[PDB]
Amino acid sequence: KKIPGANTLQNLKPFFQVEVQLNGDKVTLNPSLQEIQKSINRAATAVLRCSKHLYNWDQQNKDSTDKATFYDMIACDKEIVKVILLLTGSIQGTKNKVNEFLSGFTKFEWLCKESIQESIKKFSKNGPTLQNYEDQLKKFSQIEEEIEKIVPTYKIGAMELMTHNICTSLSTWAKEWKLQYSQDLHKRARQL
Amino acid sequence: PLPPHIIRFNDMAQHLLKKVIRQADVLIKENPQGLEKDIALNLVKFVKSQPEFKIGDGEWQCIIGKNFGCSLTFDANVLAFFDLLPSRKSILLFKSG
Repeated sequence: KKIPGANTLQNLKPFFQVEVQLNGDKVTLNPSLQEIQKSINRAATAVLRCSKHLYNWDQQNKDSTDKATFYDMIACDKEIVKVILLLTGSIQGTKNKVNEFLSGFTKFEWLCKESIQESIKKFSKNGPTLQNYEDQLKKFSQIEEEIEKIVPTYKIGAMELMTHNICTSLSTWAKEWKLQYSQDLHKRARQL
Repeated sequence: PLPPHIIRFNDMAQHLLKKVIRQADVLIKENPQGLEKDIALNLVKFVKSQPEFKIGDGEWQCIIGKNFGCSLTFDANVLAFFDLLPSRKSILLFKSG
């Protein structure tokens, strides 16, 4: 899609951009991919209807001189019917590659479950040493390194993911743990 | 089951020691920061309280350390010395002879 260029009626379709976020805490393209493929189908539908109803030499005015049957035959031909299969298949392939990125990032999603105050409470209960606190901070820092390691930005087919939105999400969760530590550490500072 | 531990030297009947272990472990968790003064103070003031531990020639002493050495004229009945494995504190309990 980025290689060819577009006209006016199709301003929304070229090198299509989609918002990526965490729908229900699940990394998903905000506009549904099927909806966007349906948008691609809408684009093709607009073109295919405009191309089905033409006023070529034979048709003349409203197909009065001759019928427009050849185009419905074309619509029912290989290049349209059978190629919808290739389209939809490549699309599902893009979703699968996305799912691979997702699988690799499920470990990064650990933050959603760890964000609960109970886990931090449990570990706090142990009355851990300062070195132990430093080690969690290091672990958080390491996670951050992974947060910045969002190098994969491959366009899934003819689509673009908002990786930045994913980055910010991960970053904010991270800061929560830091603040939860910071409250207790600050009251220690205050007393002494 | 007791919390895990190592007995370097015990001389009292085991039950006395069991009570010591349980209270000591929960306390060390309860006071995970500060100085070992407070551990000695709280441990004595609990240990001095029970109607058990009735017999005493002198009276109670509790010492804590991570590096030391000692010679003690303890009462022949009661003496204990052991360590708490998560933290490795060498904790010494007795009655003055």
